[PDB]
Amino acid sequence: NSVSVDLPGSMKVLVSKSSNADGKYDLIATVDALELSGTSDKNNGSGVLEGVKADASKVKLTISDDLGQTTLEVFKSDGSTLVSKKVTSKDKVLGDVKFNEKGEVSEKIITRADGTRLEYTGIKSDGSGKAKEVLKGYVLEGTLTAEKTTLVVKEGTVTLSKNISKSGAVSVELNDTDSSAATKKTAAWNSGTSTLTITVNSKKTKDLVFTSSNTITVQQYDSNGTSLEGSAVEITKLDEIKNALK
Repeated sequence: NSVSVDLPGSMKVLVSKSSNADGKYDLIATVDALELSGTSDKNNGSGVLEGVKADASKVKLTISDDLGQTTLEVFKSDGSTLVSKKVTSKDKVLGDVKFNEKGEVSEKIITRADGTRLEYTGIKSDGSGKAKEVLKGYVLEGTLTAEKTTLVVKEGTVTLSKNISKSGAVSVELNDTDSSAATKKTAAWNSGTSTLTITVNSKKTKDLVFTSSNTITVQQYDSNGTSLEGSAVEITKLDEIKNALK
């Protein structure tokens, strides 16, 4: 009979134990009560399965040859224009995409392997939109363009801008409208260490590290302004980021 194969994206497919006369394997899957079926020229669970929703929407599940990626698509009833696409890649990152009534990308939610998210909404034909980053304990809000995602935190006269380029590189900057030389914050970004160093009155006050684990840490400098003291503290709420900008 059949063998179960575990799939990325919380799905299972049943593959026939032997091939048919064309050398092909039968595939069966049930995705949220919808039965999908297909035929594959591989034996491991990869290939294409199809079904039809009760509202006549077409559904297709594509499993990459190495079982590393799954793509679950919903189309309009003639199967020609996309409604939604959910892609789990081999790093277990999830891409959740909605399309407008003409099947152009309208909304995209990226769920990282650690569960943090980038939520892109109201996406227009120039790739611009609204953006939100959902971190552990807090949320950052901003905009999207074809060039970058910019998430903004404001505290007093200080604006902190976290940039995620179209390819995923992070840069951070700080602007302060304060004109007093004694209290105005300025800042320098070190991309190599993903660290923003804040300075007040020609002395370093703190390092903000934007880590590869999608967290922010804050570490203070000593009263001189030249060396770090203590240890970095992980931000766990938006208030703590704001406090670092005071």
